[PDB]
Amino acid sequence: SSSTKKTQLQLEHLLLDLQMILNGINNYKNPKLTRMLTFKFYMPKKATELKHLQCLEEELKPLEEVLNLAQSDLISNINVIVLELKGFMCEYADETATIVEFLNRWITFSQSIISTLT
Ligand SMILES: Cc1ccc(C(=O)O)o1
Ligand SMILES: Cc1ccc(C(=O)O)o1
Repeated sequence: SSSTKKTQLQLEHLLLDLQMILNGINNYKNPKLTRMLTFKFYMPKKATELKHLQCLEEELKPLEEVLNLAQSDLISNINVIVLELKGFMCEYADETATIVEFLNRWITFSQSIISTLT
């Protein structure tokens, strides 16, 4: 179906856009990266369905704000995608995580859903 085809394509863009952010952070010099790792992200208790993307949506502004602060367009792609994919009350885990743990969680989420559509 057209909605299924669009969904798979959007998740693929989401996955790659998240990875591109992570790659960029991984390219920070060590002292800068060390400081970036002090920032905390809330994490989904459960993330197995598109509706769970609400847990990502609520952290997109913090994500983009810290990236901007880190430098003294990918987020815009992600914003549209997450909004449209999610179409519910988000449960968060008790413990927060670093930007690296946060991005890896949502990259893994994206691949998991993609693998149910291939
Ligand atoms: C990365 C990629 C190439 C083609 C597709 C797709 O069929 O969604 O995805
Ligand atoms: C991303 C983000 C928002 C707030 C924080 C923090 O105080 O660690 O980190």
